[PDB]
Amino acid sequence: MITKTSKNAARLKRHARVRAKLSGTAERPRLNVFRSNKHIYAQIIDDVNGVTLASASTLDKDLNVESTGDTSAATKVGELVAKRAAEKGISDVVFDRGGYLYHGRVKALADAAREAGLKF
Amino acid sequence: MRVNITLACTECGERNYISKKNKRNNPDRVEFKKYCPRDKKSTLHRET
Amino acid sequence: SKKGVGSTKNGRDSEAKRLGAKRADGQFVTGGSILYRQRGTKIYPGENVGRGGDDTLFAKIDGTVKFERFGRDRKKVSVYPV
Amino acid sequence: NRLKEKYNKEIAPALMTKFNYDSVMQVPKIEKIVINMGVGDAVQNAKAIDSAVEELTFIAGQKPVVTRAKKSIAGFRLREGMPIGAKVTLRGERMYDFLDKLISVSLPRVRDFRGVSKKSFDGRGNYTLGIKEQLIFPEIDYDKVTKVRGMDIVIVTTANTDEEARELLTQVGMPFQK
Amino acid sequence: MLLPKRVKYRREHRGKMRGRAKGGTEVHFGEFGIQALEASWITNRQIEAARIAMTRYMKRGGKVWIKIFPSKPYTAKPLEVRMGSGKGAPEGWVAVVKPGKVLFEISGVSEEVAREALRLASHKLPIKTKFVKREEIG
RNA sequence: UGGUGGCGAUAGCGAAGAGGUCACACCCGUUCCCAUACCGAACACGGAAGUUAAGCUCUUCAGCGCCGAUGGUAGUCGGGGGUUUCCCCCUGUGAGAGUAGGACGCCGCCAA
RNA sequence: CUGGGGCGGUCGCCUCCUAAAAGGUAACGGAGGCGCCCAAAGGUUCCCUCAGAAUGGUUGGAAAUCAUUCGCAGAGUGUAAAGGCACAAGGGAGCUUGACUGCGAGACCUACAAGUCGAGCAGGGACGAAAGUCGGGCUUAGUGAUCCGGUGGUUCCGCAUG
RNA sequence: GUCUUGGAGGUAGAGCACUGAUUGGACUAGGGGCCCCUACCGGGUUACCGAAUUCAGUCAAACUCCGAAUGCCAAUGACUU
Repeated sequence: MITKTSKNAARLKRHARVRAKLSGTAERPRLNVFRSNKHIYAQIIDDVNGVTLASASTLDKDLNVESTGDTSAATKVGELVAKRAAEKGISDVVFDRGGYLYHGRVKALADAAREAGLKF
Repeated sequence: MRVNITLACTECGERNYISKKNKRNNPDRVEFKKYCPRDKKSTLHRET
Repeated sequence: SKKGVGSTKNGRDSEAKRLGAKRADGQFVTGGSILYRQRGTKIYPGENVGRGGDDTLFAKIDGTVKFERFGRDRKKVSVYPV
Repeated sequence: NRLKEKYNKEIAPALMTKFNYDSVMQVPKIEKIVINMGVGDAVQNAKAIDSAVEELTFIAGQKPVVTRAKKSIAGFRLREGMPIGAKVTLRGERMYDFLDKLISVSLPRVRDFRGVSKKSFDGRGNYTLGIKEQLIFPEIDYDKVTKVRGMDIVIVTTANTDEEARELLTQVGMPFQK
Repeated sequence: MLLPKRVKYRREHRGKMRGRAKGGTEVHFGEFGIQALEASWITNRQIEAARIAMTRYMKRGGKVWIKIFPSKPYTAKPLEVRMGSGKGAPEGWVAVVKPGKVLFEISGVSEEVAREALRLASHKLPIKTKFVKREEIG
């Protein structure tokens, strides 16, 4: 009877009001987080091209944790994907907050990217 | 009650502004902080 | 003859403040020149156009001026360079 | 957890066997209860809205929220602000001690209590319940205020139709007027 | 005798009547009607001069329809005063009549009653007319 | 199959089935990090018992909303005529509604 | 000013219509308003979405509040019309004072006087993790030359020199 | 200037997508009538008005979901001036 908003449903109404603030690229592709219930991802995307430049996720058979879906050991992907684009060298990227709060352990993904090098 | 009163400096004693404020709604000696060019920084500016 | 009956109650008018397309579709346009005066956002800005305090449209980096459409009935000013 | 262990052991499969659903989790429950004062001091001239705080926190220790008037009224008092009545929209496990204080404890402290509200459902599943007395709830002190108010308590179900919800509440065991 | 209840404005432009009407060039509710032939303003009193002088001749008759309705205030400055100085007093009401618009509809009536009950209202209306009946396709 | 994009509701409302190991989900708890004008509904956190029910995907429908003509007309530039509150031709444009019809999506990138 | 003048009424500013699909475009033509208000009704971070309707309830009433669906907007958007706005410029929190000094490439408008928009630079900030935004209120009204005196500051002049 | 092409703007027309105004029919929340009773709860009669809602159908300078004809702003290809 009580109709609820899904945590994916209204989240992309909070995500697009970040998408009206940033340009995707500027030799600096945008970088979003996807916080599911089980395991949490990271892609490096840029408008105009829509090219996912380099990516990985917590779902990765290489470099498992193996606690898999908990605190900042699951932000090794925040450490990995910044090290993954480090061989592309690109860049001091733009960071999407998705539709989540930049709070930790969503912040801790992008925390792991900065001492992995990338300036944001 | 709306009266336009300058907001003078405290580092140098220098008026430098005009602000709109209300005699009833803001009865205190009101204070903001702004930029005095003769003091070159952020500066305590009370009403005068 | 005549009786003196008035009056009209409605004589007043504002100063006519101007709007409309100040440039065309295909103009070279210097930096910071006003493309299109608006009361509100009757047309939105796109590439290399800002928005004024009067919500006006003015081009930052020079080049051509294209009036476009969002979809379905909503226009969009973008500036493309040479 | 005495009501909470009641339906988590028997009641939810009892409706499944009464009439079917797929997915045994598809069963209506207790969702949320919104207690109300609605008072507004009658009419703002007490001035103690906040008298309704002390009267309400001992139904359950949930901190309440005074409901602010979202409209200006031409026939009474007042324009917006100056809130009208308190509210606890309680949930969870404190939910399942509020109702154990209702059925076998405080609902017989309604004086002429036999059974009630044949038609007070909202048509599609909510259960409304007006309350006219306040010696009812147990941790209310008779040494205290001795002033008379009224209440609503709005029990919310999960079922699409109150068909399924009314038969749920009878498996809960709610005394209705028959 | 009809008037609009509460109009958005009390003094209005006079318009320019030309061409065929936007719609209602075809009697469709009842059986027989009059279709006008010229462009004119028809005042309030003339539809009052119609709904009376048809029910003279329609002693036991059907319902009389009127598809016209007045909404335009024809406007007079008070007489024997100079030009200008404000737009005048709203003198009453006046309807919009393009040519070609079927004015009335009359039902429950045969041919021969409708050729005189509808004729005599056309002597009161200031426009040359023609009788118009229905048609199926359809 | 999921995630992110780009394209005008031809992308949508609505009706109906089907899917869940993996993924997205609900779900479970609140000691933590952090939230409620109060409250683990939400927001945050860590976990895996239960689930296709809802979300979401696919599939059928054209009830609605949408797209959308051709022809023909209203209107009209430009001449020319009149019985001149208006009307008539000629040349060229051509609506709006309706309608024949389309459509309840394509095109990517990454990840399994 | 004027459909001779007088009496009446108006003199300036913002919005609409008349305005003829750029933009202006008149009359004693048709409507409203404006000589303010907000220390936050400003800036920013981050949330959320209306009005009305039905269904049932506490004194509860045609309506204050409270719950479930409807509800693309019929709500609000300080004040009044036009445009615009839900990804919000609409509501709610927190931190605040950018309601900023020196500017300003360039444009708009136009007799001039005026008026308007500004990308970008430096000085220092505010909010924000950053990205970044910020030179007042969604826009358009709410204001008036010069002369004359007063107040604060002046590594300016000073009537032979100080 | 003339042809091609790109546009901005909501007019004339139209139509009702809203702001209004409106014809007629179904639908009838409410009301009145008339009685019963109301000492009170209430009920029945309507060829009595009637809000919504709905089937059609009219009309707007301060109504537009739609939108012409020209007209203005320019481009780059010319062909004259």
